[PDB]
Amino acid sequence: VNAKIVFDNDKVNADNVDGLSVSEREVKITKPGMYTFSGTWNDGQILVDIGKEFEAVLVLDGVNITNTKSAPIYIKSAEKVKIELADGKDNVLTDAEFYEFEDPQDNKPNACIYSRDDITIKGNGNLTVNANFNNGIGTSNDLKITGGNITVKAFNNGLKGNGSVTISGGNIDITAGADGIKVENTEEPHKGYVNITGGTIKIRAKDDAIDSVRSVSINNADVKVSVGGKDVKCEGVLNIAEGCLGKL
Ligand SMILES: [Gd]
Ligand SMILES: [Gd]
Ligand SMILES: [Gd]
Ligand SMILES: [Gd]
Ligand SMILES: [Gd]
Ligand SMILES: [Gd]
Ligand SMILES: [Gd]
Ligand SMILES: [Gd]
Ligand SMILES: [Gd]
Ligand SMILES: [Gd]
Ligand SMILES: [Gd]
Ligand SMILES: [Gd]
Repeated sequence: VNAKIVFDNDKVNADNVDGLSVSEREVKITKPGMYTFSGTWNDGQILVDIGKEFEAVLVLDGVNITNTKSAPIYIKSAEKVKIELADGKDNVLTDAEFYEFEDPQDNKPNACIYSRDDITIKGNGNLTVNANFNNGIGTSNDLKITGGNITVKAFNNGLKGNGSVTISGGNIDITAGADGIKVENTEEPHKGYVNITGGTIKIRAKDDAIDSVRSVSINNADVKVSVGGKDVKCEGVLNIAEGCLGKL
């Protein structure tokens, strides 16, 4: 699939394609493929539920999505979803201060962009994540950022990858009420790690800039921080190259 979706405040112009569904506050994707979004949506959620064997690309091509009850992007199931920031385009995602859970015992989603699965953010374009509820970009598996001009403002943690967080490129600017980057998988093999191999990263955080259980690696990157806690909190191993971690 290769679908185009355009929001104009309270109208949606979408291609008719397999598995795609547009409701009042929901664009639901259930088949693999590419989905390109643009325009302003006053109140909505992009919901991805395509199964653990399938992949999708969400191309943000100048979108401005607010959600008054939940996360603007919720990936319920995928093998992997890639988020692509279109060259020269301003993408803004704003979530609610308190999420409403239709099953009031659920606490997921809990991030402005939340994925139960692998997510990769890539591209030359711009992304601003206004995360009022909890975390900014969150996944129960591995978060990867390979590029983009990415600004996160988070009530809790900026980037949260339970499995891992990898940053190999991009211009990333994080403001967090707790940790800038947080990883917590104590369970799985070769998880619980933060790996920064490129890019420019600025972190202002009331607690730690990077908080990881098993490992933090930094090289060939420019990481500048301002923290209330520690620059790097990690009881595991630290492989940090000199001249990469500094103060903001
Ligand atoms: Gd309504
Ligand atoms: Gd696959
Ligand atoms: Gd598989
Ligand atoms: Gd509100
Ligand atoms: Gd460019
Ligand atoms: Gd309500
Ligand atoms: Gd549920
Ligand atoms: Gd329900
Ligand atoms: Gd998963
Ligand atoms: Gd690039
Ligand atoms: Gd993974
Ligand atoms: Gd922390």
